[PDB]
Amino acid sequence: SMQDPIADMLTRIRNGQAANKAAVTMPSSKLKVAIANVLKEEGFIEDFKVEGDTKPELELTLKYFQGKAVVESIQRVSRPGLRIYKRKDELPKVMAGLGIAVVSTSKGVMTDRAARQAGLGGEIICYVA
Amino acid sequence: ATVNQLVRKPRARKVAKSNVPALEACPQKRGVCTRVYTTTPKKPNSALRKVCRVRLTNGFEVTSYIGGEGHNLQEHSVILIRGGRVKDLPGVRYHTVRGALDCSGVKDRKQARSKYGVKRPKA
Amino acid sequence: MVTIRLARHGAKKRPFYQVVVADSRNARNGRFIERVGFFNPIASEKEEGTRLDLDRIAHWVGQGATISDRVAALIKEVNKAA
Amino acid sequence: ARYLGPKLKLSRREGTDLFLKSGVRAIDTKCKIEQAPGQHGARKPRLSDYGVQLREKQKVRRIYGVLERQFRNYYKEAARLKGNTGENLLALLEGRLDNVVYRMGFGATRAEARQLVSHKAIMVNGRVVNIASYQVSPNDVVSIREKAKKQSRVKAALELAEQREKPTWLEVDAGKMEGTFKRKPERSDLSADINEHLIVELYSK
Amino acid sequence: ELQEKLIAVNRVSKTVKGGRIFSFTALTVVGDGNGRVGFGYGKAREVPAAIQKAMEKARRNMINVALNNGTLQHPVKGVHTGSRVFMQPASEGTGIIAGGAMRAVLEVAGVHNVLAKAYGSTNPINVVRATIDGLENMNSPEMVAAKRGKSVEEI
Amino acid sequence: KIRTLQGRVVSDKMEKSIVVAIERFVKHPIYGKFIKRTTKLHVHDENNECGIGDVVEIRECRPLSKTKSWTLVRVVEKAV
RNA sequence: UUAGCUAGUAGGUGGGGUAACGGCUCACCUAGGCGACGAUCCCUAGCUGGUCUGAGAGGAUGACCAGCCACACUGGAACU
RNA sequence: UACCCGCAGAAGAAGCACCGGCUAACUCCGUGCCAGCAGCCGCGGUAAUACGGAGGGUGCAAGCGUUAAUCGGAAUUACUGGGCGUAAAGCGCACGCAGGCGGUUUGUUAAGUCAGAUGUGAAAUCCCCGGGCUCAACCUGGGAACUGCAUCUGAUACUGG
Ligand SMILES: [K+]
Ligand SMILES: [K+]
Ligand SMILES: [K+]
Ligand SMILES: [Mg+2]
Ligand SMILES: [Mg+2]
Ligand SMILES: [Mg+2]
Ligand SMILES: [Mg+2]
Ligand SMILES: [Mg+2]
Ligand SMILES: [Mg+2]
Ligand SMILES: [Mg+2]
Ligand SMILES: [Mg+2]
Ligand SMILES: [Mg+2]
Ligand SMILES: [Mg+2]
Ligand SMILES: [Mg+2]
Ligand SMILES: [Mg+2]
Ligand SMILES: [Mg+2]
Ligand SMILES: [Mg+2]
Ligand SMILES: [Mg+2]
Ligand SMILES: [Mg+2]
Ligand SMILES: [Mg+2]
Ligand SMILES: [Mg+2]
Ligand SMILES: [Mg+2]
Ligand SMILES: [Mg+2]
Ligand SMILES: [Mg+2]
Ligand SMILES: [Mg+2]
Repeated sequence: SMQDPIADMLTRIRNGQAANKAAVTMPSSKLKVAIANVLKEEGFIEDFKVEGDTKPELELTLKYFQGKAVVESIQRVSRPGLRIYKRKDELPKVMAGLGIAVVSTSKGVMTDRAARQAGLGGEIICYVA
Repeated sequence: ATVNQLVRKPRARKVAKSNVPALEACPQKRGVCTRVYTTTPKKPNSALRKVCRVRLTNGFEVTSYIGGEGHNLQEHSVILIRGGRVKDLPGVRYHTVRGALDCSGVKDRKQARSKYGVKRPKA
Repeated sequence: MVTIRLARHGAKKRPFYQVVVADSRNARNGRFIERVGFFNPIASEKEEGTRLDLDRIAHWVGQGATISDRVAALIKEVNKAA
Repeated sequence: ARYLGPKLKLSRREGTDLFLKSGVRAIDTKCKIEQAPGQHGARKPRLSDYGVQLREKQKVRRIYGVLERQFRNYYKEAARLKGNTGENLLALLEGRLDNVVYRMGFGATRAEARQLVSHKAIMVNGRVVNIASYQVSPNDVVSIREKAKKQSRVKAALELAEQREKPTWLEVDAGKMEGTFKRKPERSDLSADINEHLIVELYSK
Repeated sequence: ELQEKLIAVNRVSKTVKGGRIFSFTALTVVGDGNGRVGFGYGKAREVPAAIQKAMEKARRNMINVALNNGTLQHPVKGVHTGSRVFMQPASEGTGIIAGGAMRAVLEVAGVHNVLAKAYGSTNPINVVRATIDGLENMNSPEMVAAKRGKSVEEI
Repeated sequence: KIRTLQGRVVSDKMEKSIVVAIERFVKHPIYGKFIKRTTKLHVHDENNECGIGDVVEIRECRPLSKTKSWTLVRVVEKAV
């Protein structure tokens, strides 16, 4: 059964961008909206939208540069079978700092760069290259 | 594989067994020659190779190779043995140390002498 | 009882001594409660041949520690130099 | 402790001047320098990469006169010290008292300088020292002790060192038989003919 | 300009009605330093002919890699067939910590400081493939910024 | 201010005594999965007031029997 | 290729005992208590700071030095 | 005693293992699947760089080899960091208890998680910066570390209740 809708979102991104999809649609969720917001701020996607009242869909508009995927890779790290948390002094650097890690800190979902500046740890959701 | 399976049963580390069990992790052992005889090797070689059956002080009995040209060993002779198999003699897992206890060194050898137990030519 | 004494921590024919607080029943080099300083019999005249925390020594004496004869001599020496 | 065999055979095997003789005469008049030793030495080999690395390790040892155990200790310390392991290693090898004595010019050869040291003829910073591996340090004075200045050997050695290239990091006053570290040596000054990086490769395996 | 390396020579053979024909293959690499490299695999019935074919193949088939002042931009994982290669940038004076087949490629690329490890098959051909694949994937801050539209101050 | 544990009653059939299960989540030392671990305490239950499945707060005290070295501070929730 | 173990056994009340809390011990009462998060049984073994190896995570180990524990021909007991 | 001075005379002081490939170093003479060699591949049946000797090397050095034993290389028990169509590996199929896992929204808690503070983490050993032995090995001052444990006071995104 569906037990990790975040890995579902990330896989929809990966597959749609490998298929050169213009946009992808998935079931919406607060955490999905937060993660999409972080990705838009870091520029990995063009836009996102939420639509409908009883069963809200979330749409992401994918981004391509010189005919190729802007998202190089997108990888779930914390997962239901094995949760991963890091202290402030242990937050990972993805691609030596060219990529991002998304961290659910106590102050909310943010990049690892932001979390280091705030001095926080948190649950590490995914890596994005 | 699955982490829950590992938590239920950890990775069983293999154990590598010693090739020289009768040596009991000793570097050498003393023993008494109960029989001294010769055997053909296996293919492709041909020879008559010199071997002895030795009861060790710990009561193991082993077959041991007698290296170098000619030897003075006989039944009831007491010798020191070390590890190292001979290949082409299946089951000969040990070497007799030349120049120890009853085992003479090789008489006329002049090179690699310290492997075969023979002393410096003084002149 | 509690005592303040030297512990030999050096090399053959090259002595060096820590100044340590110990239960007198403990071995010379064994268990000790606190380390208080050091003394070197063969330090150069250019070199710090002795150091003590005289304040913590005074604290331990307030608690009833027994100072060793050589440690007492060293304390008199330091308070003569200082 | 020391290599005591035919010294110039070493230069033949390395195919180059190892400075093992004082230079009163060119070595090609004293040996067939271009040809490796022994009866088979005419057949020049195709060295493997391991052979090349080994041959450089050997060359550097065989110039400075250091056996493998001490040379590996130098390597481990140079690998602990900051900066380039190879530059550090060469700085250490150049800091030896016998080497400093040779560079200063009092010994006509490194082995002659090693005698002068070992026989308690050398003083450093005003003190007698007779340990060849003694590490000299900046601003140290080195001098001949006054009972030794009578030896002809040092005079002839000085009359040869005047022909060699002058070191930049040392200073010597030959007429007084004293000198000083003005600087430590640096990779700029030591001969580019030493492939320090092959030494690093060989011990870092 | 070009530096050249010979990585391997291998004697392969074809069986025929009369017996065996032996042929030589040579694997070589060339590069400008400065992050341009190519590899060439040649075949001939003679060793020097194989080497010359390899060099001629390696002068074309040549790629650019965005080196970071003589080290890598970031760690990279390359894979080809059975050969997996991990590479990581290193501080100055580290040198090339690599095996021979990778050391040749990284030397002719001019990557002075690297840590590298081969895993799985060490077969030189596929190792060279995997290393070139990894270096080809590596990307640099300026074009990452161009993709994401940020200024390079984002670094 | 008392250093205190909270757990659930898993047996009440003893006199003046209960068995309390303390349930803790702990990161597995090697594999990093968070595992539930249980520890059972024998606790002084004066008046025999607690019952099965109650959630109860307890504290360390002097030895009271061969097994008992813990005493009930209070019930915090009750079953059914 | 050890699944059931335990009857002072688990708890309670009241005497006794200890420097002291306690089945520590005794009379009576309740009938429990432990165990697949491995009880019971078998084999092996002093423990730790540390040591060796390793990029690290780990793996092996516990000679010298320091801390704790146990023992003193074998098996018991008490005295001061 | 350490240290120093004086005196005679090169005088009193170099071995061990390797040289077919891996792996630096090779040519004669014995001998003929014999005698022997070997860590793995493997050498010898009359032209042996592989056995034994000699002359040449090469490598270590008051040491050199050989045996035993641990970690590495071994990503070859794979947590970091592996596999299961044919190479070893999907139970013959299914149901299902304990166990692991859980769509979405609001409130609450603050167990997991995160932050701060305090105590503790014996000295030695291990790292860094400096002293002393004629250098070194040794000894030693100060620092860092002691990747942890525990108790308070905060945060509530996620997970659990
Ligand atoms: K009682
Ligand atoms: K009892
Ligand atoms: K795994
Ligand atoms: Mg045959
Ligand atoms: Mg020595
Ligand atoms: Mg393999
Ligand atoms: Mg008593
Ligand atoms: Mg025992
Ligand atoms: Mg490893
Ligand atoms: Mg280490
Ligand atoms: Mg002992
Ligand atoms: Mg006895
Ligand atoms: Mg060989
Ligand atoms: Mg012949
Ligand atoms: Mg191994
Ligand atoms: Mg491993
Ligand atoms: Mg496999
Ligand atoms: Mg089959
Ligand atoms: Mg199969
Ligand atoms: Mg099936
Ligand atoms: Mg089913
Ligand atoms: Mg179930
Ligand atoms: Mg269930
Ligand atoms: Mg949920
Ligand atoms: Mg909490």
